[PDB]
Amino acid sequence: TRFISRHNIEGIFTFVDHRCVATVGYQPQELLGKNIVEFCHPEDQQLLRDSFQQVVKLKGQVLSVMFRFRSKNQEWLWMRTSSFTFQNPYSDEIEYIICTNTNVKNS
Amino acid sequence: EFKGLDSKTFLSEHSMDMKFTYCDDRITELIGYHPEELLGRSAYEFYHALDSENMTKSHQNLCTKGQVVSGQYRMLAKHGGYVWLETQGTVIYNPPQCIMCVNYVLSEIE
Ligand SMILES: CS(=O)(=O)c1sc(OC2CCCCC2)c2c1[C@H](O)C(F)(F)C2
Repeated sequence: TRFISRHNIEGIFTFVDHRCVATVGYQPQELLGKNIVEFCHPEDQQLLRDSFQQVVKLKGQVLSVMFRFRSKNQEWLWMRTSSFTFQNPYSDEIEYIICTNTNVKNS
Repeated sequence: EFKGLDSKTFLSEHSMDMKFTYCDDRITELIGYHPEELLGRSAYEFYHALDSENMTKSHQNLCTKGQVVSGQYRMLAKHGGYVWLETQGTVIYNPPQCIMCVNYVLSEIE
């Protein structure tokens, strides 16, 4: 029950794996270009922004965040996004965040 | 004219036994494989014989450390030959669920 997503430091979806349709309902074309914060519960938006800003400072370590994502079926799904920044060591291009997004329980 | 570093970078996902559970469509332009023909197969089946022991050590390290950077290694291409790769591997645990791989083909492509 998971999909891979690639983001810019701002949180914009720059790559989405097709398994997102099962997970949240949207086709990859409906998420690309959009920011991940746009699909987030208003109570979790700041936390998700602070996690994206901190995962940059953590030198490639994994940082996990739990938040509510509005699915295409108009439901708040509990997501666990595990993320890390990747920078190709042969270059000095800006780092991009790589995420694993899974629908988990809050019990 | 050749491909750049981003164009030669693909993502792959594996279960803890090295099996492919996901691969980015970009691997077709680089190595020739199709993500569906890799699913269920072990990553180990693709390493060059001379790079086998090093990748075993990298996997053992990855399992204990949580993240690893492989050395330069060779992967068998679809129509014979071997390309040189360098991968950054990261284990996704449940605070192990899977291994995420950011793979970069060092070899000169297109
Ligand atoms: C983190 S690593 O040791 O660099 C590493 S490279 C790799 O597979 C290659 C990825 C690119 C296409 C050919 C196969 C794998 C690992 C882990 O041991 C794994 F289990 F996830 C499987």
